[PDB]
Amino acid sequence: DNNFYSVEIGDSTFTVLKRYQNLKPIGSGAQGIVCAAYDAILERNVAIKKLSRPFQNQTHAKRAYRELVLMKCVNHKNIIGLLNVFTPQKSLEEFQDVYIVMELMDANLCQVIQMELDHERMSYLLYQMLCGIKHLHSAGIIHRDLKPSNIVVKSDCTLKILDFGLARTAGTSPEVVTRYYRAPEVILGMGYKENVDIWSVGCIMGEMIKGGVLFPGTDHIDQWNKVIEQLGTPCPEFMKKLQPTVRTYVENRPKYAGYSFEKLFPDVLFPADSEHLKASQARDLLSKMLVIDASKRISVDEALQHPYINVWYDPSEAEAPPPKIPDKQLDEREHTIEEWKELIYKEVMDL
Amino acid sequence: PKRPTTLNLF
Ligand SMILES: O=c1c(O)c(-c2ccc(O)c(O)c2)oc2cc(O)c(O)c(O)c12
Ligand SMILES: [Cl-]
Repeated sequence: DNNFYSVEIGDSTFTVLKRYQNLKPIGSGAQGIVCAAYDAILERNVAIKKLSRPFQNQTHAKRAYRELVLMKCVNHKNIIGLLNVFTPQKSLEEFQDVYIVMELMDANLCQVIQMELDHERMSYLLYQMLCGIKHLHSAGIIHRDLKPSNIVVKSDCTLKILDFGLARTAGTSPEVVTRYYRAPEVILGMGYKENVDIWSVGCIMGEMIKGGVLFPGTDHIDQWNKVIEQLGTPCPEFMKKLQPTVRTYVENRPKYAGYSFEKLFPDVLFPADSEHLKASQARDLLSKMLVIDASKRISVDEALQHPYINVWYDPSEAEAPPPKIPDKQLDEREHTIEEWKELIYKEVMDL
Repeated sequence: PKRPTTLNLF
């Protein structure tokens, strides 16, 4: 009706509340499409994600829900804040797309990696990242797909995590997580606990420092090579934990020595060691995150105590009340295209 | 240490 309008950004069309104008494309990730625009009521910048026919496929709606629900009730400063959800269509009958409005940050990490940062800065950004993640973990939620382009920052040096389309509680035994950031657990057939996110975190930090992608595999298999060439070949106890058929390939892979963290990350790559917050001190944290074996790997809580991160520790920011997930809504129960369409509209319709 | 308040995004 008279409350919306439509703009032609590229091929995609944005049918949105009249409140929102001067829209511009910024990104998408892969889970929606995003424009930055000007809220005119509130006279401030926002980000609008469009979700075209989310119900169309079963996976395509799993993500929209996840997102929608999580966005409603998450409450952390290191997580992008929700501003609004809406739909341009008048009732369930003609219902098509959803739009989510949330804060506009200044840029995503991609252009931070190409920077040189001091320890103060970098370690603190990582400390934030951790809190932000910890918040998801404290509800048993796992982000599952942390990456440069899912992390955003502002010029006051603040950081936030976003896109929960893939977020889930723990899983078992179709690769949907992004190649480079895939945990070994994920690469192989294995199930994941939460420290799967710590692997991502390791990948990201390492990247900032490397000024480039850490494990840059050409294909979903090469990506394992990339890991093992680097950090060495898994010890037999890890090898045992594998599915029998893929257990065979991993054993058959060359038995790389894999470089020490000091060669992985030479000093030429770091700035200079102020009041400790050192090359080593970080390197050690890397050396405790990027661990092939998930059970042998550091958790968030621990990552938060680890000296190099610990100097920003704020329990009001660290041990915040966890978000409240409306009761048993996560329970991935696999519904009909029809049931889906309804579920969502009930989450869009709160007013 | 003071937390940073600053990030050069240009
Ligand atoms: O604010 C966002 C944002 O919400 C998103 C965004 C992107 C995808 C999502 O699923 C989501 O929930 C949010 O993306 C970006 C990307 C940028 O480069 C940027 O400067 C931003 O400020 C933002
Ligand atoms: Cl400075």
